[PDB]
Amino acid sequence: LEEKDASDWIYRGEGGANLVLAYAGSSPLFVGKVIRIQKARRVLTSDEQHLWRENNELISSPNKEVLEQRYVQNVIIPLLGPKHVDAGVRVSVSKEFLECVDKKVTKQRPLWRVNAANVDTSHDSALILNDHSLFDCISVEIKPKCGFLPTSRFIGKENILKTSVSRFKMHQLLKLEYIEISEESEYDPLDLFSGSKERVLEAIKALYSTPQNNFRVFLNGSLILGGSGESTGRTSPEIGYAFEDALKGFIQSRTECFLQLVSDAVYGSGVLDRLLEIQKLDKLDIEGAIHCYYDIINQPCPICSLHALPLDESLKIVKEYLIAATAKDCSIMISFQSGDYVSPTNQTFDYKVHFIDLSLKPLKRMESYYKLDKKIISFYNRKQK
Ligand SMILES: O=P(O)(O)O[C@@H]1[C@@H](OP(=O)(O)O)[C@H](OP(=O)(O)O)[C@H](O)[C@H](OP(=O)(O)O)[C@H]1OP(=O)(O)O
Ligand SMILES: Nc1ncnc2c1ncn2[C@@H]1O[C@H](COP(=O)(O)OP(=O)(O)O)[C@@H](O)[C@H]1O
Ligand SMILES: [Mg+2]
Ligand SMILES: [Zn+2]
Repeated sequence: LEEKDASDWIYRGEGGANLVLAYAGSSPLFVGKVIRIQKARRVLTSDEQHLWRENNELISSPNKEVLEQRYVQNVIIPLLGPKHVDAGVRVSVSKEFLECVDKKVTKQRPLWRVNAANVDTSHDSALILNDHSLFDCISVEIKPKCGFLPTSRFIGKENILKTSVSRFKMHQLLKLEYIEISEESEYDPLDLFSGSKERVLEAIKALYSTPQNNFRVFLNGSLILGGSGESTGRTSPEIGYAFEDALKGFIQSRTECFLQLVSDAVYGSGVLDRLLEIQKLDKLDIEGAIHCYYDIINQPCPICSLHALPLDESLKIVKEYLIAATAKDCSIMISFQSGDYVSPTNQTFDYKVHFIDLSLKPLKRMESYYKLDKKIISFYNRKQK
């Protein structure tokens, strides 16, 4: 892949860690593909090698692309089944390709995403996945987050709100406080993962209203609702109307029909149940896991029973924490086009559900995970009153 192929890629979005471009070309090699490119903010550490030592191919990975590839394949797939997970094929890229591509997209990237990161033009590799906004095609991206309450004996007396109130809902307050969002989200993950149909519908309405970085809709691969590479403001009446109009033809009628159809899809695919069992791989909560983290790296625990545990035990706990970290921050894409089908307008739609962004979380991140958790609850406690 060379500098001149850069033209054949168009901006599609990004998260904290990767840039994503869809193919606008004619090449059979790349039709229906997106290209996923790692960013450098501004291979495995010794402790990681040991943590994930159970998979040897995984920890001998030469670069980060093959790393995520094997992670998903060897650690995640066995857990979520391969029907909705794609580990993505690896492709070679040149420096001038990434540089040029990076030059190209800056214009459509959000400002604070540009301040924080660019493309890591030092990588000689990049991941090619299937464009899930392509089966007319209406795809929907959901970022569910953690859909459960912690229950740990390791959550302090001073933190009696963490077993009652979702981490999402507490985080909304902090986000708002640092001018990262404009108004509190109506979305509640507990509704989405509730495994009740009525309550999934509730969550999907809630997502439509205040989408933030949790909800997005694409027509033939182009954003029609939701922020581009970022969070977006509440859906205003102008937004409502233009999204409504973007629907014509697809929903024979429209917005409420669409949300019902999304709700029925999610629910009847039970794709969120399996995801939830993985998230729940966080059996102790950070307030528990962090102690094990300090044993692992053989550092005296600054935070101070959990320490009386065998290394292998401590290791599996921090391992599964990170694995749940991954499930807690992945996303789901559901493709729609007129056993996996959905049905007033009398239409029946086919649909496909995929997992995206199953990224391996850096072990070092256990420290800032604890720092942030600490910050979330102490800000939520203060507020009540
Ligand atoms: O810590 P969280 O729960 O806020 O999750 C982060 C997400 O924030 P969110 O609350 O969804 O707005 C966050 O999303 P944004 O960057 O805020 O769009 C990232 O996806 C981040 O992962 P990473 O930086 O790409 O490795 C996420 O970090 P991890 O928890 O996966 O390490
Ligand atoms: N296979 C795919 N099909 C369609 N869109 C995708 C695909 N992979 C990524 N994207 C788009 O690009 C965005 C960034 O993807 P993601 O893998 O979440 O990046 P990050 O690792 O930075 O969080 C996603 O939110 C999604 O809309
Ligand atoms: Mg993601
Ligand atoms: Zn400790």
